[PDB]
Amino acid sequence: IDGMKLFLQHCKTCHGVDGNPTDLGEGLGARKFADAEWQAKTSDERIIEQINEGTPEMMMPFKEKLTPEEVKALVPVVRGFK
Ligand code: HEC
Ligand SMILES: [Zn+2]
Ligand SMILES: [Zn+2]
Ligand SMILES: [Zn+2]
Ligand SMILES: [Zn+2]
Ligand SMILES: [Zn+2]
Ligand SMILES: [Zn+2]
Ligand SMILES: [Zn+2]
Ligand SMILES: [Zn+2]
Ligand SMILES: [Zn+2]
Ligand SMILES: [Zn+2]
Ligand SMILES: [Zn+2]
Repeated sequence: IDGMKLFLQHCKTCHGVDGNPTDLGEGLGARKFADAEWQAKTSDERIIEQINEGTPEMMMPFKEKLTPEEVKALVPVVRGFK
């Protein structure tokens, strides 16, 4: 499982690789991942739940597209470690 490959396939269109939302992402309500305060206050579980369930009118759920292993592999990408 390549976490970054999954991110480029499924997430990049709203959350850019640099840790900054795209124009589309920001319009829907996304904020920066590249933020020390956000990273410090956000648990892995919150990240996993967000990928799994999304947010109505903002982010689609990915639970029916990705396995728990694949969702977990995305955590160190969101964290900025690749
Ligand atoms: C645009 C249609 C999006 C795609 C594709 C992905 N995400 Fe997203 N995400 C989007 C918005 C508008 C928001 C804000 C909504 C909210 O309730 O916070 C988000 C949010 C996140 C978060 C934040 C959770 C938190 O508690 O702050 C994470 C960690 C996140 N999104 C990750 C993520 C991943 C890994 C994706 C690919 C599988 C992905 N998102 C797709 C918009 C969009
Ligand atoms: Zn890679
Ligand atoms: Zn895929
Ligand atoms: Zn997709
Ligand atoms: Zn980002
Ligand atoms: Zn802005
Ligand atoms: Zn900050
Ligand atoms: Zn962690
Ligand atoms: Zn819990
Ligand atoms: Zn709990
Ligand atoms: Zn919750
Ligand atoms: Zn939310």
